[PDB]
Amino acid sequence: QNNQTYANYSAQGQPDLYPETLATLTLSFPDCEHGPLKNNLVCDSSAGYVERAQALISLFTLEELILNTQNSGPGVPRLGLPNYQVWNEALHGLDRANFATKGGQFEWATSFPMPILTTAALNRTLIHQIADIISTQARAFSNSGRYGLDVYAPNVNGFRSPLWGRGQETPGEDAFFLSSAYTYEYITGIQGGVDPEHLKVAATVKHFAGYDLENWNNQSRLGFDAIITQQDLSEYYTPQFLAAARYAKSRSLMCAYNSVNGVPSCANSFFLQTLLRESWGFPEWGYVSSDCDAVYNVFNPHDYASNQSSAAASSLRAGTDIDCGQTYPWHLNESFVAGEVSRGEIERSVTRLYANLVRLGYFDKKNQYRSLGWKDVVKTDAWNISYEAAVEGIVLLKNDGTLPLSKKVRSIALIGPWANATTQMQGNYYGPAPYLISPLEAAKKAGYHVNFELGTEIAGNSTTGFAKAIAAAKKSDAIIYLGGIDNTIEQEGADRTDIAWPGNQLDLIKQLSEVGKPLVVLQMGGGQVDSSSLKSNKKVNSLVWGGYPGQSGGVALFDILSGKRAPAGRLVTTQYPAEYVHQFPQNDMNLRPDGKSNPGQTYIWYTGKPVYEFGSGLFYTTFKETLALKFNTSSILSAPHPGYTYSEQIPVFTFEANIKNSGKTESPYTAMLFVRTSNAGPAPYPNKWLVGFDRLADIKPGHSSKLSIPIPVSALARVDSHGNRIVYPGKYELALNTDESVKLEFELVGEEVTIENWPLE
Ligand SMILES: *[C@@H]1O[C@H](CO)[C@@H](O[C@@H]2O[C@H](CO)[C@@H](O[C@@H]3O[C@H](CO[C@H]4O[C@H](CO)[C@@H](O)[C@H](O[C@H]5O[C@H](CO)[C@@H](O)[C@H](O)[C@@H]5O)[C@@H]4O)[C@@H](O)[C@H](O[C@H]4O[C@H](CO)[C@@H](O)[C@H](O)[C@@H]4O[C@H]4O[C@H](CO)[C@@H](O)[C@H](O)[C@@H]4O)[C@@H]3O)[C@H](O)[C@H]2NC(C)=O)[C@H](O)[C@H]1NC(C)=O
Ligand SMILES: *[C@@H]1O[C@H](CO)[C@@H](O[C@@H]2O[C@H](CO)[C@@H](O[C@@H]3O[C@H](CO)[C@@H](O)[C@H](O[C@H]4O[C@H](CO)[C@@H](O)[C@H](O)[C@@H]4O[C@H]4O[C@H](CO)[C@@H](O)[C@H](O)[C@@H]4O)[C@@H]3O)[C@H](O)[C@H]2NC(C)=O)[C@H](O)[C@H]1NC(C)=O
Ligand SMILES: *[C@@H]1O[C@H](CO)[C@@H](O[C@@H]2O[C@H](CO)[C@@H](O)[C@H](O)[C@H]2NC(C)=O)[C@H](O)[C@H]1NC(C)=O
Ligand SMILES: *[C@@H]1O[C@H](CO)[C@@H](O[C@@H]2O[C@H](CO)[C@@H](O)[C@H](O)[C@H]2NC(C)=O)[C@H](O)[C@H]1NC(C)=O
Ligand SMILES: *[C@@H]1O[C@H](CO)[C@@H](O)[C@H](O)[C@H]1NC(C)=O
Ligand SMILES: *[C@@H]1O[C@H](CO)[C@@H](O)[C@H](O)[C@H]1NC(C)=O
Ligand SMILES: *[C@@H]1O[C@H](CO)[C@@H](O)[C@H](O)[C@H]1NC(C)=O
Ligand SMILES: *[C@@H]1O[C@H](CO)[C@@H](O)[C@H](O)[C@H]1NC(C)=O
Ligand SMILES: [Zn+2]
Ligand SMILES: [Zn+2]
Ligand SMILES: [Zn+2]
Ligand SMILES: [Zn+2]
Ligand SMILES: [Zn+2]
Ligand SMILES: [Zn+2]
Ligand SMILES: [Zn+2]
Ligand SMILES: [Zn+2]
Ligand SMILES: [Zn+2]
Ligand SMILES: [Zn+2]
Repeated sequence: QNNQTYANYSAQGQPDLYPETLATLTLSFPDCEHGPLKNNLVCDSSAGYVERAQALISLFTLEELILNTQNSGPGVPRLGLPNYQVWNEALHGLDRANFATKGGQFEWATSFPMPILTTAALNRTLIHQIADIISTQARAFSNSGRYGLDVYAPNVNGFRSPLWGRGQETPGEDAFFLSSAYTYEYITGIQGGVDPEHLKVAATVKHFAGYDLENWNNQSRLGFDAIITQQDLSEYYTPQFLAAARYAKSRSLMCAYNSVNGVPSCANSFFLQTLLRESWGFPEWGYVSSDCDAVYNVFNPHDYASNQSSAAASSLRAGTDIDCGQTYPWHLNESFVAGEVSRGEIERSVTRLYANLVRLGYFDKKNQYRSLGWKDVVKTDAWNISYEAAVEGIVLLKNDGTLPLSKKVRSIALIGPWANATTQMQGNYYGPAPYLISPLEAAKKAGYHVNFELGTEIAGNSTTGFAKAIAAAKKSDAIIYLGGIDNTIEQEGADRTDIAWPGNQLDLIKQLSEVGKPLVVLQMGGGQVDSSSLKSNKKVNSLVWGGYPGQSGGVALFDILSGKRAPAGRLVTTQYPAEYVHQFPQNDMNLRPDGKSNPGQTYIWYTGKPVYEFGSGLFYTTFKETLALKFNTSSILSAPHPGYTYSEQIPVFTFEANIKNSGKTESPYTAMLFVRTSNAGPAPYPNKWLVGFDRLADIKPGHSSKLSIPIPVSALARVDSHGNRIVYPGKYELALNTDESVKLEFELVGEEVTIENWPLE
């Protein structure tokens, strides 16, 4: 929009936003005791939140309403109503806050691992706690004028194509179960429960819907025209948004840049009204924000509206309330003149925003969250949940016993482009951290003598650094190589063009494997890279996926490597062979194989051979898993369901297994539980799909713990060609983990039961 020369938004991965959209405002609170609003109902803390917002909006001029439909809302100075910023980031810690540059207070916020790594922990309680800490820190900043009260998080699109520049931001490739679980825990942590009266921070689940590429084949996200079947929309592209609106009761949602089936998401009433509000029960006074600036893109480049004013009117009437951008505040005035919008329509959207702000305590100085301050940031940071999340999520992919490092390992050759990682560890959407502990610093802190060499860049073809790296390996007891990908490889606005290791890293690794020393390789980054040559090289003793491990990443990594902590992470995406992305267009949105070039996408449908499967992870001990059936689903749905708000949450039954530590090392345990059928519902039948996961506390040698994974009705439903969610009679089989240590067949009997009627059109 703010391009100085010709810009082709069909190709260009980044928008040209106005400085107004991008501005860092100084925030404050209305003075409800003494300011111009003191006798208006909005300042009456005993009045209802809607009535309060309505009384406030009645005081605005039309121009003031229109100007306050943008993310950088100017407020209304004459009313003592401050500017308020809707655009705040919280993906894995606060970002876009007005951070102080000196003086101690507000110089930083906790930098958690990227969500891709946190999710690998398979710990729901962990995700909820991170979100609770993020929202506490958000409130502390808000109370000093340095951050807003709603956040553009979580990013929950499925990580479908493995080259997506932003898959690092997500809970992985399993949109239905794993992503939806993250969605619920995160949103309830941000908001302070399930739609509490006193909202803590408003979540903004994103990006709705069909967005999962930046610019593959030079087709920018900004003008991307996704073609998606109703079945896939229901089954893969939206179930996490159902979970956000229905279960978590997200107060906000962000519509995506792309069109789906010809209609830009922010101008898509089928999405924003029919699905979101009518089908999934998104709060009546919840509000939708556009992406920055998806409303502009309705016009340029989608050409769904012929100008900015018509783009603004179309979006507003479709159900987009707030524009992250300048299209609303600078062109809805023309819409009103042209008769395309009413003042009622504009008032509804601003009232929606302000109704949330009332719920958030924006007008109530005695609100329970208005007293959190800098010491709350300091205290919650000191809990070290960022460290805990990385330690829990790190994934052991290959091991022969080299890990954990024996006490006979005194010196290490620490080599590679991640070896001294600081800012690399933070991924993207990060603010300043209290500290950044590199693997190098942590290795020295752990007692090892460290021979450190860069070896090679992430993406070089210079071999300049190889000789010193090999020399160091020769001098040391063990070799720890840290490399892989980072945000120079995968980022917003620019997808990867391949899913191989970048540069000449694999060459250096191969040469290190020929020195005759123990070799541990750490593959870092959010997307996966093809480690087939490492899997197959006997001289690569260990392989760890370490993601983006946050502020304490170095210590998390080395605590695992030294065995101070024992790993239990499992992969949350498939590690595909490199050729996969060349086999078929990555913007084919169809999940299922098509008997042509599309081999099936994600672990659910892929017909090829992953290098490492979704769900892969090893332990420092061995576990002996043992089991500890006909179900009529119409009957199961006939019973009361105390403890469950929605009937589709009721367990059909609970899978129970005994998990015995049959090895010598105390270790936590993780499990993914998958189900298969070859006769229930429509063909083709998937490989399998995830229906449950859990993580169990440390199990000592010789000890056992019960794994209990309920199998909810919703998890057994399949999706028909119309998008309806139906539980079908037939034969099913559960399998515990990628190693399928336990299997359990069961039958569903009786009639088909409808769980969701997918609305037409
Ligand atoms: C799935 O994820 C969840 C959620 O993240 C994991 O559970 C978390 O586990 C972490 C790490 O073990 C716990 O962190 C520790 O929390 C301490 C504070 O908790 C206590 O107070 C709070 C606030 O009132 C209570 O809520 C807690 O009670 C609840 O939780 C406990 C379990 O923790 C249950 O038993 C209860 O029933 C409650 O449900 C507790 O009472 C916090 O002090 C501690 O931080 C110190 O320790 C770490 C590591 O040692 C240091 O890095 C850090 O700097 C702190 O050290 C300071 O203090 C020590 C004093 O001991 C000094 O020696 C130091 O010098 C320094 O000053 C740590 O953050 C977390 O509480 C817990 N969360 C929840 C919600 O339960 C699960 O384990 C995980 N599950 C699996 C299977 O993996
Ligand atoms: C559990 O929580 C506690 C409480 O927060 C954590 O304890 C804090 O740990 C941090 C990090 O170790 C520590 O911060 C250091 O304080 C030192 C002394 O004041 C500083 O010298 C040091 O600064 C260096 O590191 C920064 C990056 O982190 C750099 O930006 C800075 O420029 C300094 O870097 C120099 O040194 C490094 C390595 O020595 C070198 O690579 C550079 O070249 C450069 O020369 C840190 O700020 C806090 O003091 C701790 N706070 C308290 C109260 O103890 C603890 O880490 C958590 N535990 C886990 C496992 O996460
Ligand atoms: C609709 O509103 C926009 C924004 O207020 C108006 O654009 C401004 O016009 C004023 C007065 O001519 C200029 O001085 C400003 O520079 C413009 N601001 C921006 C950001 O462009 C626009 O004139 C209004 N359109 C109509 C038809 O009323
Ligand atoms: C590892 O990385 C850190 C952070 O990039 C480097 O620390 C910097 O070191 C120089 C002096 O050598 C200081 O002037 C900077 O202020 C440091 N930056 C920070 C953020 O602390 C460090 O030099 C690197 N170490 C190696 C061996 O490459
Ligand atoms: C910005 O790009 C658009 C095409 O997307 C073009 O029509 C417009 O003139 C450009 N603006 C400037 C100042 O070059
Ligand atoms: C703009 O980008 C699209 C997508 O890459 C491309 O097909 C088209 O040819 C480009 N148009 C111009 C005028 O360069
Ligand atoms: C996309 O465009 C870029 C920049 O012009 C170019 O370097 C690249 O070759 C193009 N990619 C494809 C697949 O056409
Ligand atoms: C399943 O349950 C329903 C309602 O409880 C019952 O009417 C029906 O006969 C049952 N079907 C079978 C096959 O048991
Ligand atoms: Zn007074
Ligand atoms: Zn006052
Ligand atoms: Zn909670
Ligand atoms: Zn409708
Ligand atoms: Zn389009
Ligand atoms: Zn089009
Ligand atoms: Zn205009
Ligand atoms: Zn940022
Ligand atoms: Zn123990
Ligand atoms: Zn015991």
